[PDB]
Amino acid sequence: FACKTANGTAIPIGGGSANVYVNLAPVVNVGQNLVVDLSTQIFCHNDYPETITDYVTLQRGSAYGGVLSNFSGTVKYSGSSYPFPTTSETPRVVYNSRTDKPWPVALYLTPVSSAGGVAIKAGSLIAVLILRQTNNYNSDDFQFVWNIYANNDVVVPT
Ligand SMILES: CCCCO[C@H]1O[C@H](CO)[C@@H](O)[C@H](O)[C@@H]1O
Repeated sequence: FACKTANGTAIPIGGGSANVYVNLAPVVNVGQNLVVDLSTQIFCHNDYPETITDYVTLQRGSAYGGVLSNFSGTVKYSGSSYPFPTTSETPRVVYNSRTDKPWPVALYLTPVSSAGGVAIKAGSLIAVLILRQTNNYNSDDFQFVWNIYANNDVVVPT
């Protein structure tokens, strides 16, 4: 079991940590959602799917910078929505193919009020999302840590 991002960065068998830089809506009014769709950025596969089933969870989803201070909302994982920042481990998704498949995680965030200008700075840490992978085979329990950075400024206007 291993992962990679849309920019080609791999996290190998056994886990590790990678930086993901996300493009964001440049202007988000009060009353609008900012969506951070990591399902278009992070992909994984099962290396031996004929004999092993891999189980994958969002173990923890943490908010930083302007996302922690200027926004509020939820995380959708697979077919269900949860508080973000997270207060629990999600249920398991099955990976059962060697073709990379999306990690089905998206943040749906809304402005808590206008910041007066820049609500998320370009290059700032906005989230840390921990993917936990186990299986039905041995006692592997690996963490793939995704540090999410804003690629551009997000303004919540007055
Ligand atoms: C004998 C299995 C060696 C490869 O083990 C790896 O591949 C399998 C299948 O993806 C995973 O379940 C496991 O955690 C490792 O990432």
